[PDB]
Amino acid sequence: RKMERAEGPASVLAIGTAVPPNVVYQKDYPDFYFGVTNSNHKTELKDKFQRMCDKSCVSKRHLYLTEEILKANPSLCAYWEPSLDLRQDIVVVEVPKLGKQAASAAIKEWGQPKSKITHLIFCTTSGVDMPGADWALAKLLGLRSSVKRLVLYMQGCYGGGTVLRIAKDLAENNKGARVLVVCSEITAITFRGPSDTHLDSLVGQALFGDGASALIVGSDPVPAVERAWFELHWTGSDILPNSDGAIDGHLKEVGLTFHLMKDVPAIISKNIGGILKDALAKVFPAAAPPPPTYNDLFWITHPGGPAILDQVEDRLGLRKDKLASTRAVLDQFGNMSSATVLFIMDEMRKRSVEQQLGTTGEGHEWGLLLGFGPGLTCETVVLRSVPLV
Amino acid sequence: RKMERAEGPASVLAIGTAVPPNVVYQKDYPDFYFGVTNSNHKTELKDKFQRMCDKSCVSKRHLYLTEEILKANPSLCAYWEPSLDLRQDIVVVEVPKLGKQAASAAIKEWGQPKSKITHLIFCTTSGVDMPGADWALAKLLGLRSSVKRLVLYMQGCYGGGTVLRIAKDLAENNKGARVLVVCSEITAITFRGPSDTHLDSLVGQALFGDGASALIVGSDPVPAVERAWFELHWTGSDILPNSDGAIDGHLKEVGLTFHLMKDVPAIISKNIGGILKDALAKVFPAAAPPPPTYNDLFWITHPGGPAILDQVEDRLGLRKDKLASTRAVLDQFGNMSSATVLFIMDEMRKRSVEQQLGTTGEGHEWGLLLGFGPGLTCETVVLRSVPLV
Repeated sequence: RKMERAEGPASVLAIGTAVPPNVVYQKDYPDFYFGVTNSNHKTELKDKFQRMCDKSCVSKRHLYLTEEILKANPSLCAYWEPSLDLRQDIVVVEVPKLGKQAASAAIKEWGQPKSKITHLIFCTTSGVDMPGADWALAKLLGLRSSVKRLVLYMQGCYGGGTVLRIAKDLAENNKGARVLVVCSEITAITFRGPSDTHLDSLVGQALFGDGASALIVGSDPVPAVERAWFELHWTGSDILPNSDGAIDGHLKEVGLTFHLMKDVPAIISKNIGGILKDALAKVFPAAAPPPPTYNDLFWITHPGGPAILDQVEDRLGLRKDKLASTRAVLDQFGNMSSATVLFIMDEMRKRSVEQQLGTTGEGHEWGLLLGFGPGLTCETVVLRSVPLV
Repeated sequence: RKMERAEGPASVLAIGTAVPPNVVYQKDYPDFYFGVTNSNHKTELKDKFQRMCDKSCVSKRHLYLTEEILKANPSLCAYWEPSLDLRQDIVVVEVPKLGKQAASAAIKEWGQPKSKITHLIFCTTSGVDMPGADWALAKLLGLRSSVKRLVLYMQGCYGGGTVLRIAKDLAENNKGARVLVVCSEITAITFRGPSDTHLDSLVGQALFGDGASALIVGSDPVPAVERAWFELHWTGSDILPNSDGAIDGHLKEVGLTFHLMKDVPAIISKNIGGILKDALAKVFPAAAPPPPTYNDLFWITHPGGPAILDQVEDRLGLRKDKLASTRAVLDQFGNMSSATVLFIMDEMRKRSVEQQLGTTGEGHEWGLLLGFGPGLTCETVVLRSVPLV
């Protein structure tokens, strides 16, 4: 082997997060949104949106777009006005910048010099460019010029699973590799005024927030030097049946536009049990210990919306505390697309340390990270926690 | 290890290619281009473009865009008219379709049923969508719903190296994995009328062609069942010094636009020697056989333009036959962005079989695949050929 491979499982060695400083509380969002888009006269539409926010299970969100920025760029406040060039000019700069803030936090926690990063995966649904956000982030951080980069554009809400799926193989197949994984999402690419033609875009206006998360992933952590928090053990991807057109997203001259053509919560909740039962059977094969029960796993579930969480919890019979870490991130940050599951991973390990639980996964040994997005694609990662003190 | 890994080097087990049926001969292109864009009056500009075509070392190209299609969509023939939505509507369909033709050829050669494909990498610089070209191709082929997909968008001309870099780790770290790798490029995303404001776009009009290439990549080929053609042994990526802005590409409301701000052939040729010397020192370390000389390697070099090839050949002292396979593909297909190096790989193995040479790499054991693109990024892959009969 001309490139030596690693031995142990790919492991999360650090996690950083970053959000835009400007907060909008959900109780204020209907007035803010319909006010800044000159849409207060659309009284019926505004009451529909109010109900959406009331049921969103989102208390606040961090948003790059401020009233000041929107007032300065009225094509963003319009509905269906040509705006892509303006949106790109924003997010091609701001997405790597936010990712840099998260990456610097992860690197500081990790403790090694930044030149030990050998690989970079940058995932975003906000903007595209050449060179890409991966190159821009490498420049902002001053990574080695020979860092092996990969940019994952237009991924959508399953991308947090995808980056782990890829980072697993990069770390395990390359001795000494240390992979910087960044997911950065900024809703300036999709923000638009309200319309009763496109009630789909209203859902996103209630749920989507901004944020970036960064990991250091590597195999064979140096004893007493690096610290593993979660291990990546099994990965799977599935296109769910009868889901054509469930979630479409098009990059148009008016920006990024989303379309929901099917009952996404019903498709996810109806199919997830068989996916997880299969995954757990592969990880714990009979020939031998049986799979843990769902209530004895920890759960890092992409919170696409509250209905997905409610219907998954109901269909699988999950105890009401299993999705608590997931719901906490949804409540405080909204749906941050691909970045969200890494925020939940951070929330979970932090709660576990603070409450002196016996593992980084809320006291459980094994766990599941799930991403859902266009496809309809389900990304499944089986994780192992690490024991605490 | 909950997912068993493979043992041997990631190997190319099959290669397919596909091009649009419509051919434009370079001798005809100046009249065709300036005629279809209502630009024959721009006499000085047309003579500049004629000289570019005369020096291009491209004899013909395959192009999706025909006179009939251009006549039906005049915004494509204009210069700097809003056109992105139209271009996307085309390439979001035609890029996966062309990739399907190449993938079916590779699968037929491979000989295994298509459901043995476990992973898919789809690389394109032409269009973006959600779900992406990877999903569309999986649908067109009828791959397994659980195929592990990755879409590499807005890569540019280094992408043929990138896909091998990634496919190497997917194949080697997953026992039984068989990776379908597709690069598909269609210039409808960048085609625009001529302007003396943007002489950069004229270069692309002389050189860029359409095409798709597909590989099956896997470790541990089944003896007497699967056939290895090349082995992937070492990979490297470098951002070349003093190359900021050398190649920029922006997805705008007028489509994809390229900008060349530095002497790309000089930057590549001045830096490539140190990159290759380092790579070969890593593959053949002293502690032991010395690296082959450049003339005893086979060369699969992205032909970004004839000046890159001429200056690399001159600076490295390459014998004039070393780049023959590379120049043959440039001559017959033009620069097909990320797909081009896989066409060259196919041309080289086919010539080697036809001429009864002793290896798939023109009789040489070791070789180099080089991609160059925005960054300025250089992707280096050290390859081993396979002995023939």
